[PDB]
Parts: sequence; structure tokens; C-alpha cells
Amino acid sequence: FEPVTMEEDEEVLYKVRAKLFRFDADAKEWKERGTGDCKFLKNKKTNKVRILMRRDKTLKICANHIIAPEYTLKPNVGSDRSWVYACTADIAEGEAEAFTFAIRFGSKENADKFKEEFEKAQEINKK
Amino acid sequence: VQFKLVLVGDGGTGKTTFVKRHLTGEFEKKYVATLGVEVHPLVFHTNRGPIKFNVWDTAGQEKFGGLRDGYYIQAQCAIIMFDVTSRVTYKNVPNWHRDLVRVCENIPIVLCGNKVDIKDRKVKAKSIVFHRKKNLQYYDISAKSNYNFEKPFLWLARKLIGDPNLEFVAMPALAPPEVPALAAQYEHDLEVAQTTALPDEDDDL
Amino acid sequence: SMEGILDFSNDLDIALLDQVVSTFYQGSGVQQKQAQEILTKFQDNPDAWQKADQILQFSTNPQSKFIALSILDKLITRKWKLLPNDHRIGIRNFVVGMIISMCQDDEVFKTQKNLINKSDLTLVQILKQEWPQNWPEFIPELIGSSSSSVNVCENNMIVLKLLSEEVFDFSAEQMTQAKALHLKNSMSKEFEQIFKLCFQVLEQGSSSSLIVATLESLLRYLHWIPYRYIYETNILELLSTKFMTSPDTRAITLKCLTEVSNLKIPQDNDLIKRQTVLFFQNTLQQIATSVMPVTADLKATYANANGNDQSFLQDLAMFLTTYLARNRALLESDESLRELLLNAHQYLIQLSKIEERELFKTTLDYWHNLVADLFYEPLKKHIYEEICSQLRLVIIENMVRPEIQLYKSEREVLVYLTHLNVIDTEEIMISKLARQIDGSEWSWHNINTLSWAIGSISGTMSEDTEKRFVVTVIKDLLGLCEQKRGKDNKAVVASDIMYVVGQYPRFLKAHWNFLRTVILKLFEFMHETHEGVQDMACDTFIKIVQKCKYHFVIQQPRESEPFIQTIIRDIQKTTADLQPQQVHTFYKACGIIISEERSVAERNRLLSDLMQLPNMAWDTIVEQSTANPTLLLDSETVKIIANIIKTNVAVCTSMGADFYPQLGHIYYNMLQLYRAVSSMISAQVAAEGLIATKTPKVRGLRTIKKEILKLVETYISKARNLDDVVKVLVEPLLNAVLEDYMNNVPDARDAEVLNCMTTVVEKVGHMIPQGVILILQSVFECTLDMINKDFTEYPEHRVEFYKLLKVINEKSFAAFLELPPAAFKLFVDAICWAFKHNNRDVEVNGLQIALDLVKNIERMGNVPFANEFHKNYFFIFVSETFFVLTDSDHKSGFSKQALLLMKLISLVYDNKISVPLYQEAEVPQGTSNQVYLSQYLANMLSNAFPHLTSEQIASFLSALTKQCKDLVVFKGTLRDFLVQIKEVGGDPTDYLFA
Amino acid sequence: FEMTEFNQALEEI
Ligand SMILES: Nc1nc2c(ncn2[C@@H]2O[C@H](COP(=O)(O)OP(=O)(O)NP(=O)(O)O)[C@@H](O)[C@H]2O)c(=O)[nH]1
Ligand SMILES: [Cl-]
Ligand SMILES: [Cl-]
Ligand SMILES: [Mg+2]
Ligand SMILES: [Zn+2]
Repeated sequence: FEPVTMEEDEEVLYKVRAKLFRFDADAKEWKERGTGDCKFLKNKKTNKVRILMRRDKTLKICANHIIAPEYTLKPNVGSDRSWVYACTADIAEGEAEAFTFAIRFGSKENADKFKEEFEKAQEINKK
Repeated sequence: VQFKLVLVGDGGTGKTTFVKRHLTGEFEKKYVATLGVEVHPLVFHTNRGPIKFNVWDTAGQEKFGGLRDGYYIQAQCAIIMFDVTSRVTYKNVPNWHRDLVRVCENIPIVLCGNKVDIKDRKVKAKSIVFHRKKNLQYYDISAKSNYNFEKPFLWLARKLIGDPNLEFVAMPALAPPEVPALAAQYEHDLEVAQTTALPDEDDDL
Repeated sequence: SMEGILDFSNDLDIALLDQVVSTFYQGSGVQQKQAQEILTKFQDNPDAWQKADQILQFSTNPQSKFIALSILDKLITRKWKLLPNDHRIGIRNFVVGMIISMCQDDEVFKTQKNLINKSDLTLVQILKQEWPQNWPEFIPELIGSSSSSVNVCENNMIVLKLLSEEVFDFSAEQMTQAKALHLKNSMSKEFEQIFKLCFQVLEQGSSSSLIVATLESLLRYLHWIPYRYIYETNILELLSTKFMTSPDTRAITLKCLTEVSNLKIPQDNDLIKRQTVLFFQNTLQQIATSVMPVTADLKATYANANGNDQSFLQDLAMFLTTYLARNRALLESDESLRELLLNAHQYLIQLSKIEERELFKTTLDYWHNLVADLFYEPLKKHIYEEICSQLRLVIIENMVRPEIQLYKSEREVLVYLTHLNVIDTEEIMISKLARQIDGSEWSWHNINTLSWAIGSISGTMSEDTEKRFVVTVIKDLLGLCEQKRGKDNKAVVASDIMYVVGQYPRFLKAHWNFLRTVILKLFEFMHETHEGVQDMACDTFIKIVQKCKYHFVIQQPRESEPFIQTIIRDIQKTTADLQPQQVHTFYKACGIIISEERSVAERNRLLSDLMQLPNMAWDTIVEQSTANPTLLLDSETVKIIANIIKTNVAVCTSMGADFYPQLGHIYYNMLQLYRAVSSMISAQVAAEGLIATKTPKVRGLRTIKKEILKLVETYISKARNLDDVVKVLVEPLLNAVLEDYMNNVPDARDAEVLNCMTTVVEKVGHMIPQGVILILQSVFECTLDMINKDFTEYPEHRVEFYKLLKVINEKSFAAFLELPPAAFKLFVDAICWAFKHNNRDVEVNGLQIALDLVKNIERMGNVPFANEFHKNYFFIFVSETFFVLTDSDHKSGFSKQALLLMKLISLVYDNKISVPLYQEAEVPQGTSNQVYLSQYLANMLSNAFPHLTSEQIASFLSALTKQCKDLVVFKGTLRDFLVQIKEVGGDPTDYLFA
Repeated sequence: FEMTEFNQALEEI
């Protein structure tokens, strides 16, 4: 009787809810880029860690770049739960481009933990 | 695989803000009135492949109306927008619908009541009934809080493609690349960034 | 290069136009955007209409001809009566001829419906101008032409449809009352001929496109035509049978029959009752035989979304609910009509199962209409017993989360349904619960839904039955919790158990031992780290307390002390793992209980015990904070302080007037803290600049200030002893907040100050006239300068500002009398400034302050200040009000603008303004203000609206002024005026409509 | 998430 996403090759090191901003220098203004889960993904072949963040509901990528060891998280003047850092190659919108990002979290605790994991990931990309 | 979407409604109801949110993810606080129309390609990733909306974001203010109903020609779908904090914008929904279906006799239309994030709602849920006899889909939305902000496009996608099971899916995430005399350039831009406060610091996130 | 068409000196190149148009519609990017701006400039040309004949003739692009008609439309609508009479006739014949030619070409008629429909609408605009007074033969000739060609006939139905819409459906606020009535009577007078044509087409067949167009026009007629055309003909038979068979006509026909159900009909004619039954019977017959049987799964059908099924099922729901809400009584007596009645409702049951929010709300509204009727109407409920039983399951299974509108609607229907048969309701819910236990219908969503449903019918059963029911439910739920494994599954069930008990306070009240065990368990859950549990525990706690507070304040028979004492003793332990917000809810709940203690000495003792922790923390802070003002830089100290104050706000919120003893305990030190925090904020802004206000440091400090203001506001708004408020609270408060507000830079000023002051003036303003003066001095000018440069900056200050001026104007108008003339002038400027806001929070208060101000001045009688007010500001208010009335950018405030204007005009025509409003130079001595008012207004409108004739303005003002005692008519006249300023050559006799 | 106290209180009526 006969019967009738290009990221599953990686490992989730860290996951946290966050809101991502990009700095529009021309207008001197922070513009929101997306809100959702921010993930640290470790490629099982190269062991290189990246940030991958998607918008809720639409699941469109609003951040995709290597956590380079050259990057440095800075505090924003008006927040105790955010980090500011320059990115030299983000491919969320397509072609590799440089941005000045800011990422905010639910609390200072989640922010400090993020920085911990962020620097952990930097050490891994340092090999 | 693209569809023309016309977006109509009273001035200040948040049509342009709504589209901008979908295009870049930003929330525009300022009200810069649209002049005539602005066309914005908008693509969504679905289990049935990518779908492209050519969004014709039209002007709501009469003095900036432009070609008015001339913008509606050969539209394949539409969104009518109003403001739940402003009764007059709901009172004018029948007028926008009238001018719309006279040009587009048989298209899927979504009615959207925007700004439900604001506490002092004026257009109560129980009084919103215009969509019933006109077979419009209705959604409470907020461009600010992103409440139901994807529903209008999801519903329209399902109608246009003809698949009630169509779903938005995660776009493929390519591996990003690794990475001069511009160490001073970024340090300048970065200094300005730190000293510019992030907006809406009181928000949950 | 595309900008060539914008040169009217040269002949318009049609080829160039079509290129610009194509570049816009089919093109993209910058070329599209550039073409867009060129086209707008083209059609906006006030001479573009002249080149419309060229386009409609020589163009091959339908979009270009569409734009040409739009240009014409704009001309006909606004400048028609300004044209030479020859041009009017020319445009007319050109439009008629163009329509005729497009109809005769089967190719064009088939492939250019858009251009034709636009041409038709353009024709209708001409009719609104010319018909029937200058086109009496239009309808006769229309009917004649219809018999010759099918295409022309079909198009005439489209013209008549559009005509009916413009006259009856969209005439209000687009044409004057007189013009609307004229056209309505005109269509009414010649409809007999139109209906004859309509009925012949429908009866004689047979072109689908022709029938549909005719039915679509009929839908519009039914909005206004007398009922005789529907009942004294055979048309109901055709609609309810012939046209329900073909899917092409089925959709429109069903919409017609829906409106037929809404016709004005005599309720005494027995024959008409049979006709109303008959077309319902026929319609349901055709649906059962041609569409789907009553047993069909409409949920599945709707989900599949094949073709137009969703729209049809939507329309069927609207038809059934509309007809049955009005006529179901016609089916309830005759036994031969029982099958029909129940089949109709069985269709509604099936429709109610569809997964579609807005459709469900439509059917639910009907179900409410029904079960409410069965609840009150004798000898009815037994008829619907099987319908109601199915409905119980449908509603229980689709119960939504209470948090809200849909839930309340569902609750009401389900409560009715429970009254109608308690036994069946209980059986369904227990059965549903059994299927949660055997796992056949188990899910997180399904157990939550059932819990909400079970919770929604509390207080509908008898107490004894309820008790038996509640116990059975909790037992079953308890057993369900033990069954599951993992905290996730156990957490969902445990939460639902707490939800249900929180919904049955009558049960809890009757059984103290159980109530105690519930509360004690909630206290245990306040330690549970699992996400959501702690929030759930606190929300349930305060919810139970609100309803059972009396059982916490008294001594229970088997207890030594009131349970409120036990809660307070262990309050530190109970709340140790809670977040600050959760602790505050806990304290708020305790305050609710304490307020029920009517023994003052006991209440104050409980209050003192409850506030023990925050008061100790507080005392320790005040000592450390003052000795070393640097402590406040510490974010931890700032957070501690904020939370202490927030705890006081929480308790004060539930205790109101009873909170006073606790307020007095902290009051003076609190205001000292307010000052100290204020200094630091200022010091920080000085050392770091305005950006400092954005820092966590300063935002933390301002939170302290805001919470202090909130606490004082909260108490004063609920205070019963106003003597104490005035003599103890107000003076220190004003000394603490006013100067600080005035002398801070704009970005450092707290809008909460204005809000707090609004409450102070509201409750005790009449007792502190010197206080109110001081408030104005400190906040009026400096706040006004913040908000009078644009409409966007400082939005919170903006709203609170006018709320403050409003209450001062209501409660202590004397304060404005004491203002220097220069300051009173700013006050007037501020009010008019509020008119011009689109922000309704500002606009409405602005208009109200204006209205109340005029009244305040009026009550003063014939005195120098009142006289000087009218001389200085009367015509300012008249003209400013007129400006927002007519600028088409403040239509939201029309009603209050009209009221204000009517009040202003009435003052003069009642001779309540003693002094002359004019100079003895500009007008002869002896002229009444009445005559001068007409001159001023006539001149004002002439300059503001120069395209109006003097006769229009004179007639408008003549009507307006003599109608200044009747607001509905007054408003009508204003709306007629707003129509006429949009066009040229408006009829001045229109203003004689009333 | 055990709740033996609840049953005992329920069985007490
Ligand atoms: N609180 C709140 N504000 C919103 C929301 N959406 C838009 N706004 C605000 O409404 C104002 C007008 O937005 P806008 O997009 O320009 O409206 P519009 O319909 O495009 N105007 P126009 O038709 O004249 O071009 C903006 O200040 C925007 O921030 C919302 O969802 N919530
Ligand atoms: Cl309908
Ligand atoms: Cl639903
Ligand atoms: Mg816009
Ligand atoms: Zn007709």
C-alpha cells in the first residue's frame, strides 16, 4: 500500500533583544534601522563570529558584519544601556558599506553583558 | 513580479512615515507634507518568492494634491489611511474610497487606522465600520510602535498572489567580509556620534 | 527637454505630452519624478483647460486624456460660471460628443473603461451646473439613446449611477443646501422615467455587463427612492431569484437586497409583510441550491479564498444580519416560516466560525441583538434553543484575551447565553475542560481561551451553582497542572487557575480560608523567577483586593487580627524578589485595603506601618543627602529616592484624602529635596551645556522632581480638607517650584510644573487669588515665548500651558484683570495662537478659553475694563475666528469656531456692548454697533475673498447675523459660505434656505 | 509550581 537561510551552518553564541541605530552625519541625527533579536553567529568552518540582526515580523536583515577586533564600543552621552562603534563593512542592505552604529538594549545589564560577549567574540576572531 | 500600490488619506495621518519605516526602518518625527506623490519600490521576501510593491505615496493635503485621482490609474492595490486620534480623517475615508474605486473598480484595499500608540484615542474601535460593506480589510496600526505594521502588506500579498498561505520569510544572510589613512576620518564622525544623544531614551527599547 | 509642454506661447506638442505622461506612469527613478513635477505644473496652469480639446482629439494616450478631463473637471467645479456662455456650450458638446464616439467604437468601449468612466464623471459635473434649468431634455434624450445601442445604454447607467451619488450620497459639504435640494428634487421629479428604463433592462435581459451596470445604479437609487418603486413592482422577484443564480449579478444583487431591507416601510400593511418575507425566502432558496447548503463549512471556504468567496460570505453576513435584525419577528409566528428562520440563523452560525476578526465582529453584533431580545422578549428563547447552544461553543472557542473591546462584546453575549440556559453553558465548559485533560484539544492558547471564557460569566449563575461550578473547574485545572511537566507547561496552567479565581470574587468572599490560601500562594509566586509569573502574581493580588478589600480589613472569626496586618509584617520578605514597579503595585494594593478602615486612629497606624520601609530609607537619605549634596550624583541614591517617592505616589493613588498624614511626614523635607535636586540640574547644564539634560544623570534627577510634583498633584486632586491644602501645602509648594521653573533655561523646565499648578488652581484656586497671580507671573510669559515661534517645539509644555490658562480663566479670572495691559495683550495673542494649532489638544482649549473669556467679560457688565476689552479685542476675535473657519486647515474645530463666532455676533445684536466699536471719525455719530459690524465684516470678506460679489457677502452676513440665536442653522449658513468661496459665481439667494 | 495547599483548602468545603 503506497502512502500519499544562509545561517544554519553557524552556532548561536549570544542572543539579545535590541534596537539598532545608524548615524546620519549629514543631518546630525540618529536614525533607527531595526528592532529585533541581535545574534552572535559562529561559522563552524572558519570559526569567525559575526553580528546578525533581523527586524521583527518582516525578518529583514538590519545588521550583518564581522565583529572585527579593531572595533571599539563607546558609550553614548544620553544612555547607560547603549554602545556606539564604527563599522567598516556591513552588508545588510546589500553592498559592503561603512556605518556608525548605535545599539540599545532593555537594560544596562543586557548592555554590559553584550559588551562582554562582544569582546569575547573579538578574541575568537583574533584566533 | 511587481504590483502598483496607491496609498491615500488625509494629510498628517502618517502615510509617508509608514512607508519610510518599511523602507529604512526609521521613524520620522517631523511632518514634511508630501508634494503630489513619491514612488518607492518595496520588496518583501516570501515562501512564494520575492514580491515587489511600487508604492505610490500620495499627498493628503488638498493644496499639495497634484494629479489627485490621476495617481490611481492602473493601481493593482491600495491602502486607505486615517488617524484614530483625529475623527475628521475617518470622516473623510468614504471620500478617499470614492475617488479611488471610481478609477480602480476591482482591487484589494486595506483600511488602516494609524497612531493607536497614542493614549487619547478619538476614533473608537466600535465606530469603525465603513470597511464592512466595501469589503475592505481593516487593521489598527502604529508606524511608531510597529503594531501590525506588516499586516497590510501581508494581506495584500496574499490577495495579489492568490495564496492564502503566503508567509513572510527570513531573507538569506550572506557571510560578511573582513576589513588605511582614514583613521582620523572615522574618529571625527565617531566623536560627533557619541555626543549626539540617542532618541526616545525612555522607550522600552 | 520634457519641460517644453509648459510653454503655452507655442502650440502644445501632443507627442511631447504623451512622452512626459508615459515617463511618469511606466517610467521610474529620476525621469519619473521629473515628469511628475512637469505634469503637475501643466495641469495647474489656469489656461491648460483651453488645450483640453486638443488632447482629447489628437492624443493616443488614454492617461493624457484622463489628465485632460481632470483639468476640465477643475474648471467646471470652480470657474464654470465665469466663462463666456459660448465656452460653456462648447465644453458641454465636446464632452457629450466624446462620450458618444467612445460608445460607438466597441474596441474603445471594451479596452478603455477608465477613460470613459472619467468622461462620465466629467459630464456629471456639467449636469450639476447646468441641469435641469439649462438642459431639461437630458433624461428624456438619455432614455431615448439607450434603446438604440447596448453600449450607450450601459454607459448611461454609469452616468445615472454617478449622478445619483453626487446628488444624494456626496452632496453634503460639497454644494450649498439650496443647490443640493434643487438637484435632489430634480432627480426625484424625473425618476419615474429612469426607473422604467431600469426595470425594462433588468426584466428583458440579457447582456451581463448591462445588467450589472443597471443593478449597480439601482444600489444607489435605493438610498433615497420611495419604497413604492420596490414593493409595487415585480423587482424584488427579479432580485431575489433571477439575479441570485448568476455569480456576475449575485454580488451586486445581494447588496441591493441588503439596502432594500433598510427601506422606509409602513409596518401595518400585511401584504408588504408577505413581500418582505417572500424575497428573503427566495434569496435563501437560491443560496442553498446555487451556492452552498446550510451544512457547508464556510470557515474552510473562506480560508481557501477562491475567487470572490470571501467578499460573498462577507456580503451574505451583512444581508442576513441586516434583514434579521429588522424583520425576524415576521418569521417567528408562522410555523411554515420556522424552517426559513432557523436556516438563516444556521448560516450565521457557520459564518461565525470563519477566522476573520472584522467579520466576526459583524456577526457578534447581531448575536448580541438576538440574545438580548431573547432575554427580555416573552415566548421567544425556546425557538432559538438549538441556535443558542451552538453559539455558546462558537463564542467560548473564540474568546479573546481580556486586558479589550471585542472581549467585552463577547462577554455580554455569553452572559446572556448563560442566563438563557445555565445548565448547557456549564456542560459545554466542563466538557471543553475534559478535552484539555485528555490532550485531544490541549494547547497553551486553548487552555487560556477556555479560562477567559469561564472567567467571563462570573456573577450570572446562582451562588450555590457558582460555588459547585468554580470548585469543579479549579479541581480540574489543579489536576491538569500536576499532569504536565516542565515549568513552561505548569506555568500556563497555574496562571489560568489564578485568573479564574480572580474573576470570582463572590466565591472568594464567601470562603475566607480559601481566599487566604490564594493570597498566600500569590505571595509565593512573587519569588518565582519564571518569566511572567511575578507580574501575574501582583496583578492578581491587586485585582482580588479591589473586589474583596473588606475581608482584609476586618477580623475573620478564626483569626486573631485583620489579614492586612499580616501582609504588612512580612512585606519585606514578600516583595524581596520583585522589581520596583511590582513593589509599588503591592503597596498600592495595601493602600486600597487600609482605606476601608474607617477608624481614623487605626487607619493612620496601618498607614504608618505600611510606609515603614520607605520612611526609614527616606530618613536615612535626607540625613546623608543634605550633609553631602554630592551623594545625589550617585545614580544609586537617585534611583533609591525616586522609588521611595514612587511608593508614596502608589499608596496616595489608592488612599487619596486618607494619605495626608503620610504626606505631612515627608512634605517639608521633600520640597527641600526638590530644591537641592533643582540646583544640581542647573549646575550640570552650566558645566556640560544643554546636552546634560539628555544624560542618565540629569534624567534621573528630573525624575525625582517629576515624581514629587506627581505626588503633590495626586493628593491635592483628591483632598477633602482644602483648608489644610491652602494653609499648609500651597505656599511652600509655590516657593519651591515657581522661581525654579522661571529661572531655568527652556530645555530644563519641567512641563509637569504646569500640570501640577493646573490641579492646584482647579481645587483651591478660588481661595488663593494672590497665589494664582504668582503662578501667572512665573510661568505665563516665559512659557509663551517657548511655544510661540512654531507649532511643534515643546509639545508637552504647549498642551499643559493652555490647560493652565483655561482653569485660571474659569476659577480665578481676577488674575487676568490684575495683569498689566501689555501682559493681557499677550494673553489674547496666546488664545488666538491656540486657534491656529492643528493639534486638537491645543485647539479645543484655545477656543474654549476664548468663549469663556467673552463670557467673563460679559458678566462684568458696563464697566471700563469690559468696555476697553471690546474696543481693543472684539474685532480681533471676530476676524481671527473667521480666518480659521475659512482657511480649510482647521476643519476639525468647526463646531466650536461657529459657537464662538455666534456668541460674538450675538453680543452686538443684543446690544450688550455699551460703547461704540468704532472711531467717531470713520463712522457718523449715532451708528449702531450692529450696522458697523456689518460694514467691518463686509469689508473684511471683500478683501479676504475678492472673487465674491458684494451681493454674496451681503446676503451671507444678512443671513448669518439674523440666525445668531440658532446654532444648527448658523452652522449651515457657514458651511454654505465655505462652499461658495471655493468657486466663482455662487448664488446669493442660497443663504435664504432656512 | 506545586499547590497542595489549594486542594486541601478546596476539600475543606
Ligand atoms: N504618535 C504617532 N505619530 C505618527 C505615527 N505615524 C506618523 N506619525 C507622525 O505624523 C506626522 C505626519 O506624518 P506623515 O507621514 O508626514 O503623514 P502624511 O500622511 O504622509 N502627510 P501628507 O499626506 O501631507 O504627506 C509625523 O510627525 C509623524 O511622526 C504614529 O503611528 N504614531
Ligand atoms: Cl454589503
Ligand atoms: Cl476571528
Ligand atoms: Mg506624506
Ligand atoms: Zn439606472
